[PDB]
Amino acid sequence: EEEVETFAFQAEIAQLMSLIINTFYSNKEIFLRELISNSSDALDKIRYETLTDPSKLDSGKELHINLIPNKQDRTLTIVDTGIGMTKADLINNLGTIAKSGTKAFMEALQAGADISMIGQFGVGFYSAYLVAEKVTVITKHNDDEQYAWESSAGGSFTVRTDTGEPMGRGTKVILHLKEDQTEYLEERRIKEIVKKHSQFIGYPITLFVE
Amino acid sequence: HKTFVEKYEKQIKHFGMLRRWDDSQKYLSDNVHLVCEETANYLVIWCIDLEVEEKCALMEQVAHQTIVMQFILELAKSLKVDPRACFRQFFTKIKTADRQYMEGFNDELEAFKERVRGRAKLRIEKAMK
Repeated sequence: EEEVETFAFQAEIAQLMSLIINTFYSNKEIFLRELISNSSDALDKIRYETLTDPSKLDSGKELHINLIPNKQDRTLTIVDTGIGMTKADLINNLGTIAKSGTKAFMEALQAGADISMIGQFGVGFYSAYLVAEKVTVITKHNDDEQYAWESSAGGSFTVRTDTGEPMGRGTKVILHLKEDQTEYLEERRIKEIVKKHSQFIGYPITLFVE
Repeated sequence: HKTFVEKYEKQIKHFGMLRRWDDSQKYLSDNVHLVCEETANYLVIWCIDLEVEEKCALMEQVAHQTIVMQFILELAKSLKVDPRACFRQFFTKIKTADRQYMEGFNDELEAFKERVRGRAKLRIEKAMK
């Protein structure tokens, strides 16, 4: 038997998610920018740690983001060699911990904002819901084990101990893209978006098309 | 000054609804005409009104935009060069491993919000009693 725990999304997060999922926007590829930008953060963060403690490089000396589409499984996997998050980080940061940015973003929308600033308030993660249906995140932190974080909208998320192959270190996010949003599984589409918003990433990015 | 606000109000108001470093950096690059004192002034005025509306959630973010403008302007002024040419270095020193600069940035931010709260209470008290 596995250890699966279901937690509830904070009020504002649940509300915003419901809005992001039901509201039909135009600029949707923002989700890729948000994720990739957040991926560079994971890398930049591990560096500073390894500078003081080189022993954390045994988890993988490489520092690069990989984009792995899948037209067969209809999934968009994104991998970053950062230090990832712990079980506590996953549960706390992704769901429980309220973000003042989430609250303000909602107010900003009323004041007259845009979707291209969703990650501005710090809510630059759930933007994937604009194109996906169910989010799956697997990460391997140094001072922790391997865990799986998945949520299929609604207002709850599931955290359990990952059984899959060891990842070493890093963040691996597999997006369950919507059946009508397969366009992002296109190499030319992804490459276009990367050369568009992901050109300031000071870390090598590699797309692995089939 | 006055004609500036009545020409880019919608732009400035949209600027205060941000918070990321490189994100706002491009916003300032694309709208280099927004790096002015009036801009920072508007953000205060707006923040004070937001606090009264009990929109303390948005007030916290707008302040993270007011301090940015103030800091950039100060940074540029100290360098004795036009802010429009000295607005990207601020976002550079924010990644710098020197957290002292970042802390200095946070301290003013926290104090700014608290100073705002006092102003908002004085505004309502002057008409309440």
